[PDB]
Amino acid sequence: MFAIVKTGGKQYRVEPGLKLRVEKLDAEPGATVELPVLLLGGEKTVVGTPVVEGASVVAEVLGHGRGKKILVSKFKAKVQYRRKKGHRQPYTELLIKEIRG
Amino acid sequence: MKTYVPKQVEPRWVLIDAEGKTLGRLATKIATLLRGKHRPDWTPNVAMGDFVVVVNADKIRVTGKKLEQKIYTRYSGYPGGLKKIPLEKMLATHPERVLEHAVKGMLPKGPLGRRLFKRLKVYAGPDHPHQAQRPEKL
Amino acid sequence: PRAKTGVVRRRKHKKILKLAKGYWGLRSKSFRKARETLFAAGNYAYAHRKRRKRDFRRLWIVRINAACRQHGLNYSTFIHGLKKAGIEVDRKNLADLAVREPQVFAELVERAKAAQG
Amino acid sequence: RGEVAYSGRKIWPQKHTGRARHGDIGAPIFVGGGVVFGPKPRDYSYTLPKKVRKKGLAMAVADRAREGKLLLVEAFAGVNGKTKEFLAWAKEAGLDGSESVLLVTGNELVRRAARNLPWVVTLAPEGLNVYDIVRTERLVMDLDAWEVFQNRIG
Amino acid sequence: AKHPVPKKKTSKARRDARRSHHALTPPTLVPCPECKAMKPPHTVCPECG
Amino acid sequence: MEAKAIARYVRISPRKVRLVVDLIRGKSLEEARNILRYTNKRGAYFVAKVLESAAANAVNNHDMLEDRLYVKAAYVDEGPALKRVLPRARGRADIIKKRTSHITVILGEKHGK
Amino acid sequence: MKLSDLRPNPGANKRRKRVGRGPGSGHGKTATRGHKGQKSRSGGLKDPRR
RNA sequence: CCGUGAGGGAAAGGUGAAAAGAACCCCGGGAGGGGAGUGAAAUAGAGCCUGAAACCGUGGGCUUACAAGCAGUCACGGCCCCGCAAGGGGUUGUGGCGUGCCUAUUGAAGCAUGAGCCGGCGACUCACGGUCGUGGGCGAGCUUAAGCCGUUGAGGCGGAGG
RNA sequence: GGUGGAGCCUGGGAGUGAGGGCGCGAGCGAUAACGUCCGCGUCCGAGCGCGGGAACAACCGAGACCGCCAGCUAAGGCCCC
RNA sequence: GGGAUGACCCCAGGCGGUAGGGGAGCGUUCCCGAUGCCGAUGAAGGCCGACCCGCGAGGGCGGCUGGAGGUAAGGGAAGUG
Ligand SMILES: [Mg+2]
Ligand SMILES: [Mg+2]
Ligand SMILES: [Mg+2]
Ligand SMILES: [Mg+2]
Ligand SMILES: [Mg+2]
Ligand SMILES: [Mg+2]
Ligand SMILES: [Mg+2]
Ligand SMILES: [Mg+2]
Ligand SMILES: [Mg+2]
Ligand SMILES: [Mg+2]
Ligand SMILES: [Mg+2]
Ligand SMILES: [Mg+2]
Ligand SMILES: [Mg+2]
Ligand SMILES: [Mg+2]
Ligand SMILES: [Mg+2]
Ligand SMILES: [Mg+2]
Ligand SMILES: [Mg+2]
Ligand SMILES: [Mg+2]
Ligand SMILES: [Mg+2]
Ligand SMILES: [Mg+2]
Ligand SMILES: [Mg+2]
Ligand SMILES: [Mg+2]
Ligand SMILES: [Mg+2]
Ligand SMILES: [Mg+2]
Ligand SMILES: [Mg+2]
Ligand SMILES: [Mg+2]
Ligand SMILES: [Mg+2]
Ligand SMILES: [Mg+2]
Ligand SMILES: [Mg+2]
Ligand SMILES: [Mg+2]
Ligand SMILES: [Mg+2]
Ligand SMILES: [Mg+2]
Ligand SMILES: [Mg+2]
Ligand SMILES: [Mg+2]
Ligand SMILES: [Mg+2]
Ligand SMILES: [Mg+2]
Ligand SMILES: [Mg+2]
Ligand SMILES: [Mg+2]
Ligand SMILES: [Mg+2]
Ligand SMILES: [Mg+2]
Ligand SMILES: [Mg+2]
Ligand SMILES: [Mg+2]
Ligand SMILES: [Mg+2]
Ligand SMILES: [Mg+2]
Ligand SMILES: [Mg+2]
Ligand SMILES: [Mg+2]
Ligand SMILES: [Mg+2]
Ligand SMILES: [Mg+2]
Ligand SMILES: [Mg+2]
Ligand SMILES: [Mg+2]
Ligand SMILES: [Mg+2]
Ligand SMILES: [Mg+2]
Ligand SMILES: [Mg+2]
Ligand SMILES: [Mg+2]
Ligand SMILES: [Mg+2]
Ligand SMILES: [Mg+2]
Ligand SMILES: [Mg+2]
Ligand SMILES: [Mg+2]
Ligand SMILES: [Mg+2]
Ligand SMILES: [Mg+2]
Ligand SMILES: [Mg+2]
Ligand SMILES: [Mg+2]
Ligand SMILES: [Mg+2]
Ligand SMILES: [Mg+2]
Ligand SMILES: [Mg+2]
Ligand SMILES: [Mg+2]
Ligand SMILES: [Mg+2]
Ligand SMILES: [Mg+2]
Ligand SMILES: [Mg+2]
Ligand SMILES: [Mg+2]
Ligand SMILES: [Mg+2]
Ligand SMILES: [Mg+2]
Ligand SMILES: [Mg+2]
Ligand SMILES: [Mg+2]
Ligand SMILES: [Mg+2]
Ligand SMILES: [Mg+2]
Ligand SMILES: [Mg+2]
Ligand SMILES: [Mg+2]
Repeated sequence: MFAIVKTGGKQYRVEPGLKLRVEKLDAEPGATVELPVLLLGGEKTVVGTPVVEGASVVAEVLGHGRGKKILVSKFKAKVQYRRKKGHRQPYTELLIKEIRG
Repeated sequence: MKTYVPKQVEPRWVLIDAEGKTLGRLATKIATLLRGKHRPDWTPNVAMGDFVVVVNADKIRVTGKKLEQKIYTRYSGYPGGLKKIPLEKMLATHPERVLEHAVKGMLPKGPLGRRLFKRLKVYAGPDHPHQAQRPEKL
Repeated sequence: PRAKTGVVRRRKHKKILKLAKGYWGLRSKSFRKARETLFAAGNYAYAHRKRRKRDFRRLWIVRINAACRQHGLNYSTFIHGLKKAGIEVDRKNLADLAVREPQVFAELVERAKAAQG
Repeated sequence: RGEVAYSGRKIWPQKHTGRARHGDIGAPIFVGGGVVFGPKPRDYSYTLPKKVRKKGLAMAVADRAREGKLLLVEAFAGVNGKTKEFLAWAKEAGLDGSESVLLVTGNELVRRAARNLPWVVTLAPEGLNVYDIVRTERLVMDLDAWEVFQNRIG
Repeated sequence: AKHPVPKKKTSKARRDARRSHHALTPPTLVPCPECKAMKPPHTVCPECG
Repeated sequence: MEAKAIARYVRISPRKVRLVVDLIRGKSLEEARNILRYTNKRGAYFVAKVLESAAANAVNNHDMLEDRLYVKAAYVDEGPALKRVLPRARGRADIIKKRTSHITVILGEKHGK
Repeated sequence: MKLSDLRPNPGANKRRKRVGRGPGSGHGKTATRGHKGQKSRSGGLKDPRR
């Protein structure tokens, strides 16, 4: 019994009781946001249109994050050109509780 | 959400007749089956393939003048070492091999590409080794 | 007052060889071959990140194009089902549908085989 | 490379030796050769505008005054300098020596009393300088000094 | 003839691979039919020939 | 319990001697003894002297019972090399390294319940 | 005023263009002399005011 | 030490608080080591403080004999380790992708220069003038040089001059 | 009309003063040259960073701040590699 | 814009780059801070780290080694990478 939901510009397949790492968003931890956006019910025939309406999935912000740092580097030969920049991409963690029609 | 990847699958066999199929026309699919690019679980590195068997290999047919005009070429190492074999000569010498070649060329290159071609067993005329299942596409 | 090199050059050179662990031959054992090796890995990893995104989509597609070729159609046409069929929802990411949840997929074929047609 | 002990001789012929190319060995590129652009004796003195030195003296006192840290005194009586005697007059004057003091007086014997205290620095009044004011928490002068401090400035 | 010279330094890999044949073979010995000790065949035992 | 003996500063080139060392690693003392006698290398002598000093060391100081021991570990390291000038044609003058070994034999007792 | 809080104004001991030194400062390698010929050379040019 | 000579001309410092510098015993011709002993410490044992890197070796885990390569990178998997866990570290099988660094050039992987590797040494300074800017001081003015007085690293005076 | 990493003025600091390919217009050449010399554009230079052109500075596509296992397209493609 | 006078939050735009210009920082040796403070319950230096802070140069922290030094905030000066 699953869903298909949209956040941060991606689709993810969510379940009751699923810790899902998602693009950072505005909430203080512990708050709840139904994301009024839901694309697919997992009991089938509810599918379609951008979003099957009235539905939503209730999930709770477990707190925000910064992922393992990416060292992203640029080198250009014979031009004496190098650049280093460190990057860790912010995220928020979620627990997917309830599928609401 | 991480993409699904298959654990070790059931190595399903297949059967093809070839008689009166064209060649590169017939070959195209033999590749896609060897690959297993037709299975929803398709994976580039693993080779979840089919094991494709072909019979009546003498009996493939092709258009144009190709039976006379089309030449096969083999370098050895040595000066004057290029050998040139016209299609028809091949057919009466080692039939198949022509299909074997058409497919091997259509398979990828590398260690895995080399494995898949092992998984194509091509026989001349009817019959074959009788082990597995083999549903027949025509 | 003079400031001779002392400890600076050793430390810098170490920063780098640490990054180079695992590399073949001198490329892991020598500050020059380490540094040269790294630049390479640097531009690669970057570029291969862009290319990872490309890499996956092409996998997704083959899988789809294969699976609805059991249900008898083009990938090419399939997507023009959903363009019009409003089922503009996606995918192509999911594709676990095609594998894991087939009749969910099949239903999506149907919603797609009738689109303004 | 000019002043280093070695000879002026060309170390190698300069072609066909298959080696690199070289002059005398006082060359800075050689271990043990000359130093490039390193230090020579030099004079770091300059001249501050005298008006700036007046002002700074004023300002720096004033700041000690504005903190209440300044104290004038008449005459001591912790004189005939022995630092036993000083440490009394000082205690009576509310100087714990929890705060570093600068003591300015023209009295030889008072000066030489204090010198040895870990928290006291000491000067004649002509010796007055903003550096010594600022390192020290409290400033203390007698009037013989304070006068000339004024007759200094103006 | 001019003067061949190695063009690259041999990697530690290619020299150690060279040496893959250099190991010795322990000498071949029989128990001496007179004395207790070990000896090489078709030879006079260093103790009591 | 194990016992070892090291000969330091042997004037021998490690590559040369490391060779016979590999010939005894792991063998019981009785054969290693037999192996070096009938092995033909200048290195065979030297390795034997260390081998023995380690057996001696074992049974005396370490109370280890001479008939139960084998060669547990053995290895040779490269001690400081001796540089001499080698006069060469056309005034040339090379330098040969007369090299130096640190031989280590380590003995242990065969489990031998 | 303590010796700690003394310090100069935000202009005032500007300090200082030295390179020289790395890529990344800019002023690497050629050290702003820019490749070239006589001007790049050590005693460089000929007195441009004339 | 090199040069007939004038002359050239180096390398090379550190046990420990104290020699208490390892009696004696064992292997050995010696060297060397193993015990014992000394010491707070002996991988501080005289080839002696710290003891980096290239370099050489022993042991262990992963890997490798139908594959092709600037040696990396991106993905999945396998075996090994660390953590309750989701997770992390090692390794590399296959798959995608991929023309070393510097320098000089219109143009270089370039079959164009330089570099065997590692460590240390190695190149935009300083004086006096100048010209812009900037932080402050004083402003129809500004400012002293030599020198003279005085000083726990004390500052003042000095108006020639500019 | 046009608010633009536009314009003008005074000043401080430069680097450059070997260019090259392509298109169009001419000259020299042979209605030769990856030839040479000017003009107007362009790109490489410095975008040997990305996509296409098998591979390839300068031809087609497009001006790469960083991340994503999301979407639409450009050139060029949709039998298999 | 908001009136905090900024250092903070929202909005919107730019951010390929060689010669070269401008701008902020990091690190090294030394001086004032210092008759102070850290330190044998372990200085500097060395070896690991999958940990925290920083865009980065860097800084932290932990463990092992090492055995007598080190030296804040804030400034000054150079034989400074
Ligand atoms: Mg390149
Ligand atoms: Mg270039
Ligand atoms: Mg230096
Ligand atoms: Mg894209
Ligand atoms: Mg001289
Ligand atoms: Mg001399
Ligand atoms: Mg001389
Ligand atoms: Mg001289
Ligand atoms: Mg001369
Ligand atoms: Mg040479
Ligand atoms: Mg010398
Ligand atoms: Mg000198
Ligand atoms: Mg000859
Ligand atoms: Mg020959
Ligand atoms: Mg000879
Ligand atoms: Mg001679
Ligand atoms: Mg040699
Ligand atoms: Mg620059
Ligand atoms: Mg600049
Ligand atoms: Mg310049
Ligand atoms: Mg140059
Ligand atoms: Mg030029
Ligand atoms: Mg000149
Ligand atoms: Mg002589
Ligand atoms: Mg001593
Ligand atoms: Mg002895
Ligand atoms: Mg003791
Ligand atoms: Mg010992
Ligand atoms: Mg130690
Ligand atoms: Mg020690
Ligand atoms: Mg030594
Ligand atoms: Mg000491
Ligand atoms: Mg030592
Ligand atoms: Mg080492
Ligand atoms: Mg090994
Ligand atoms: Mg084969
Ligand atoms: Mg194999
Ligand atoms: Mg690969
Ligand atoms: Mg070069
Ligand atoms: Mg050149
Ligand atoms: Mg040239
Ligand atoms: Mg040229
Ligand atoms: Mg080259
Ligand atoms: Mg080459
Ligand atoms: Mg040249
Ligand atoms: Mg060069
Ligand atoms: Mg060469
Ligand atoms: Mg050489
Ligand atoms: Mg170096
Ligand atoms: Mg000047
Ligand atoms: Mg100036
Ligand atoms: Mg000025
Ligand atoms: Mg002014
Ligand atoms: Mg005046
Ligand atoms: Mg402009
Ligand atoms: Mg200008
Ligand atoms: Mg010109
Ligand atoms: Mg021109
Ligand atoms: Mg045209
Ligand atoms: Mg032309
Ligand atoms: Mg031309
Ligand atoms: Mg042009
Ligand atoms: Mg250029
Ligand atoms: Mg451009
Ligand atoms: Mg290229
Ligand atoms: Mg291409
Ligand atoms: Mg291509
Ligand atoms: Mg391009
Ligand atoms: Mg194509
Ligand atoms: Mg922005
Ligand atoms: Mg941009
Ligand atoms: Mg930029
Ligand atoms: Mg010093
Ligand atoms: Mg304490
Ligand atoms: Mg220090
Ligand atoms: Mg430490
Ligand atoms: Mg300790
Ligand atoms: Mg220097």
